[PDB]
Amino acid sequence: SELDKIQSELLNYTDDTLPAMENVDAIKDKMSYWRRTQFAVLPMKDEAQIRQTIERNNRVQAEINDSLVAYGKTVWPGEEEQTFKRLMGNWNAYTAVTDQFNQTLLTQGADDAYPILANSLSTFEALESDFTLLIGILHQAMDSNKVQILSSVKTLNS
Ligand SMILES: NC(=[NH2+])NCCC[C@@H](N)C(=O)O
Repeated sequence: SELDKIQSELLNYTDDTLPAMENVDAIKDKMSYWRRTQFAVLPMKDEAQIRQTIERNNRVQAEINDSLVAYGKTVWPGEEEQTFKRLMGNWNAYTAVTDQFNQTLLTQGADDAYPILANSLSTFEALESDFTLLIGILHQAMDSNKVQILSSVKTLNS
């Protein structure tokens, strides 16, 4: 039925597309904040406050990771899954860098830790661009959903 088409298009939008977009957006926001806290721990002088912040940053990393893993269970085939797979590769790359940064910040200090982040921009930028492309895919899905919904309501003008 034309009316069930409206309901299903709406349900896909409200219960699949929007939660995807909200989730990826929130993960990107958290990742971006987490990234700045990695630089934020470098001017720090007290080694116990450095330790603390790295622990908190690692907690956020795992949250990001858990959210990514959960989000990857919802991805649709095609460009999104492909993009998400790439993102997970760059995420693992970046968390490998991050674990090296943390190990180096905890051991040698910010002077020797800062280059890990500074020289690994291509690793982080690739991660960022995967989020951007993923957000682009979901933005496209949202607008395509809205077009579908608006289209399916044409039956009510009959
Ligand atoms: N759920 C998810 N992670 N991806 C699919 C989101 C867009 C899909 N509902 C659509 O194209 O309508």
